[PDB]
Amino acid sequence: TYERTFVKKDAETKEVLEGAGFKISNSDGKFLKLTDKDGQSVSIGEGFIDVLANNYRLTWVAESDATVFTSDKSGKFGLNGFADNTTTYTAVETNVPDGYDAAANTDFKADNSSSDILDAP
Ligand SMILES: [Yb+3]
Ligand SMILES: [Yb+3]
Ligand SMILES: [Yb+3]
Ligand SMILES: [Yb+3]
Repeated sequence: TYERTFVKKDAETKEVLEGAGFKISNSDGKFLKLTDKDGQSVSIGEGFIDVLANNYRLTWVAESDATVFTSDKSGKFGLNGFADNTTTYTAVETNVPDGYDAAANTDFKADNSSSDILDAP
């Protein structure tokens, strides 16, 4: 399996940003949802989510039911536990902190890498 990590930052100052929320979309216009091993919804918090340690499952669902991932105190968020490292996904900023405009969508692959996402004030 594979992971991906993002760091949310202010475009001008490069300071990290807490509280920016994202959904993740695939080519079929479906969005990522985390469940426990019994298929139940799980309450997740800010930051990187260790899917493996917690024995969660990744599923693809409609936008309204998707899991929202949120940058933490150090701007980090993301997860591990992807099956495929060759599929294009897109991080979509659904929850924008006051003071900022949404970042443009970010295409990515689960390639165990980490990249910045920038929000203009
Ligand atoms: Yb907490
Ligand atoms: Yb603006
Ligand atoms: Yb794109
Ligand atoms: Yb950076």
